[PDB]
Amino acid sequence: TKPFTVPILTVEEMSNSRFPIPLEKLYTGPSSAFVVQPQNGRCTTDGVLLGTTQLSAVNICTFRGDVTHIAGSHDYIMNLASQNWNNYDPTEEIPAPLGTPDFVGKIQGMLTQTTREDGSTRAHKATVSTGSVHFTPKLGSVQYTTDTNNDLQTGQNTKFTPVGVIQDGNNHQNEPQQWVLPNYSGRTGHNVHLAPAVAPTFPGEQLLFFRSTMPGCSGYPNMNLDCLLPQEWVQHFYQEAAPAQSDVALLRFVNPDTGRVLFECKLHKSGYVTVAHTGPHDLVIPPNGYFRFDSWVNQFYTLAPMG
Amino acid sequence: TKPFTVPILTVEEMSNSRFPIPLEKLYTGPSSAFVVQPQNGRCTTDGVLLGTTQLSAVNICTFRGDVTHIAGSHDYIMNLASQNWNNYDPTEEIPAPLGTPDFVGKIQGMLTQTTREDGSTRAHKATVSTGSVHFTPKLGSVQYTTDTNNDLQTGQNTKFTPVGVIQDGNNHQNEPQQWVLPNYSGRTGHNVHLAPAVAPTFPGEQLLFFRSTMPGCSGYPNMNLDCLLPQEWVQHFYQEAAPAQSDVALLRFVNPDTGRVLFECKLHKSGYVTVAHTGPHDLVIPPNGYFRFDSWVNQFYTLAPMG
Ligand SMILES: C[C@@H]1O[C@@H](O[C@@H]2[C@@H](O[C@H]3O[C@H](CO)[C@H](O)[C@H](O)[C@H]3O)[C@@H](O)[C@@H](CO)O[C@H]2O)[C@@H](O)[C@H](O)[C@@H]1O
Ligand SMILES: C[C@@H]1O[C@@H](O[C@@H]2[C@@H](O[C@H]3O[C@H](CO)[C@H](O)[C@H](O)[C@H]3O)[C@@H](O)[C@@H](CO)O[C@H]2O)[C@@H](O)[C@H](O)[C@@H]1O
Repeated sequence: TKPFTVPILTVEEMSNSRFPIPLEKLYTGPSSAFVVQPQNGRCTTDGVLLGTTQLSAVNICTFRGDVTHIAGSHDYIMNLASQNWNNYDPTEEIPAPLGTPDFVGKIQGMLTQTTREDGSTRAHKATVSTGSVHFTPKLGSVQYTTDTNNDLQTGQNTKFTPVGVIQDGNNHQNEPQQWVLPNYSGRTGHNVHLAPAVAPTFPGEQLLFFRSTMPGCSGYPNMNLDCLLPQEWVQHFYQEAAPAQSDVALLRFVNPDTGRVLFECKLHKSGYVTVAHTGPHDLVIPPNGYFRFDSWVNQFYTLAPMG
Repeated sequence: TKPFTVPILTVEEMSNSRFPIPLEKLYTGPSSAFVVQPQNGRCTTDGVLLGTTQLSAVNICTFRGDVTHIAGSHDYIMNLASQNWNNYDPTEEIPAPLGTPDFVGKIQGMLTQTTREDGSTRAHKATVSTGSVHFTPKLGSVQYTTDTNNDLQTGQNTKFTPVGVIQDGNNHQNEPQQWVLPNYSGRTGHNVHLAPAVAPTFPGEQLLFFRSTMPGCSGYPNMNLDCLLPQEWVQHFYQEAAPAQSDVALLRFVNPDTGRVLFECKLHKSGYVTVAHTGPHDLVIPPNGYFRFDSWVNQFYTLAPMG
């Protein structure tokens, strides 16, 4: 049978699947108090993409299309196009355009556009609030608040490149809310075709998150961003498409230097990881360590307590 | 022997290896009038990374470190740290920090920083001119021109996220110059440990470039960006590390739908591609097509004319 495997990349050599930035560390903790249902970075070990997950690490949280000024403000409406600048098809059985951000927050970046006729270009700092009623990706439109009100032109390809997140008001780190999905269709209707919510079912286990620190652009934002799978893992499963021989793949985090294993964990065929541990914990790992698929096991396999 | 292969991704599903943006099209044309010696996106089919090439698609053209204001200006000096925020080692036998931009141009993006003590954050538009004498990556420092002169703090992690390129003066598209390497050490000394220059040696052949359109942020910039290998190809060869059985791997661009081949090309073990064609040409390809390694051939193999 097509042997299953995970890439041999180290945590720092990989990218976060929920925002275009590299992974930084591994984190585990209880999740019973949240609804863990991210839409980006979702894929079966079988290679089946889920939610709004797409292959490009750099295309996550980016938008493309054309814009029109909101008279009397420094705001603009962008009529979305697909990443390749083609028409966006709302008919597809997906939650929203692939790569759409999957959390409620204020993402700041830059809008850039070129005038086809003469090749003149321009850029403006802008922020898109995913918690806003005007955040309607699925319907084909999103809104930005910018610093300008006269330089962006109508009917010209425009792109939004994400940089980081901002926060307002006292009560620091109150936003963004990484575990709260935005309303892809606004008030027009509920979210559709979502990748399922995830939770550790085996007693004594907790989810293992691949963590990054989203850059902050203003205020006191909660910058923690946890994904269920590194972007390269999504890329790998997709191309390998190896058949899962059980519902659980046993992985060992090994140090290529010493050749020794640090801990083992469960990669569920559904596309998420759990370890045997109770309580929040920032994992200390050798910079050169990586994951290695060792064997398929039963869903009733008890993991060696994490260390 | 470990069978050699290239990823099954389509052009649009892949990323440019010289700037954090997706690939858009395939381009070929004469290169005898230029010095094709890019440092990013360089890797042997064997999996040996070259120049300033690193694995992360999102880390290309990004800088990390701390900054200090240049009194009397809106400029800042950044003392570089490695991508993981650790000390930058100038001793390494590399041209400059992995991921350093490899072309002379004015790259605009945003500097973001967080104050460790209270978690307050800030962001400012900034541009780094790689043709400036102050562009000294290899020495551990680069300079930015910004829109502020009082909000960035000293001794605080700061990151530069690239967005696009700008241009000044009449004579449009004069810059950037994608084939002109910047002086990594400034005037302190010549560039060192460069990946070799590349050129088609076989009569009737031209290099095959993987092209993207860098977003423009101001003026009339030449936005064309050609890399020798998709970033995922670099990632793939690195992990696969399959032994080259000849100096030339024959690839066929195939359409997974019709199952038919469009054209064939040469992937030199050194890490670049050539096709049989004379003159500039924007390749028209089926959106679902991809490359497939079919066989190792002699360096004297004549390619079927490209179509
Ligand atoms: C927490 C605080 O956030 C930033 O300040 C914002 C402020 O932004 C503007 O003013 C600052 C300093 O005067 C910089 O120039 C920014 O570039 C400006 O955009 C506004 O968003 C107001 C609205 O209440 O709140 C402040 O907190 C940041 O610049 C500060 O350094 C600091 O991190
Ligand atoms: C080619 C031209 O480039 C941009 O204009 C720049 C200009 O930028 C400022 O002014 C414009 C319009 O007044 C926008 O507000 C920008 O956001 C500003 O930064 C400067 O760089 C000057 C210096 O000569 O040159 C202009 O060409 C762009 O905004 C224009 O739309 C246009 O594409």
